[PDB]
Amino acid sequence: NAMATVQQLEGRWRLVDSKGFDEYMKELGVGIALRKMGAMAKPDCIITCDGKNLTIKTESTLKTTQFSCTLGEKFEETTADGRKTQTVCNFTDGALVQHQEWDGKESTITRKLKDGKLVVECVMNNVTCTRIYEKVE
Ligand SMILES: CCCCC/C=C\C/C=C\CCCCCCCC(=O)O
Repeated sequence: NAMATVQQLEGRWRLVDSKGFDEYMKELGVGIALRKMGAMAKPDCIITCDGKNLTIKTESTLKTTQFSCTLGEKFEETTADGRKTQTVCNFTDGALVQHQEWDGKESTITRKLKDGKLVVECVMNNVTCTRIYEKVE
């Protein structure tokens, strides 16, 4: 994915498209009552990366979560759905890669810039979710 800077990902983004998010949440083990609220939301995403210090805010009018970390160093993340995972974030090959592990399970969220839009790609097992954000200018 070329030689992009992580700075190109920085800033405030807004969801404009989502496909397969409900299927992905299912694979995580999220309850219907929760999946309904999750898929219904039009969240913002605020990404800030100072050198290797990464912070991602996931914000909706009802619920807001965030994580902060150092690229390359594992940390305990509390996800929005309530999972406690061992997560490492890396900016590899021009893409922000968030790898999660918990209870013997695995999931990877990959964020890249493409055609000016933030392309978020969530993967667990055979399930792939693709969510598109655009810059809030
Ligand atoms: C009342 C609203 C409550 C909504 C929150 C509840 C459920 C959240 C659902 C599961 C979170 C899955 C984490 C993956 C997020 C990546 C999506 C993205 O980065 O684009």
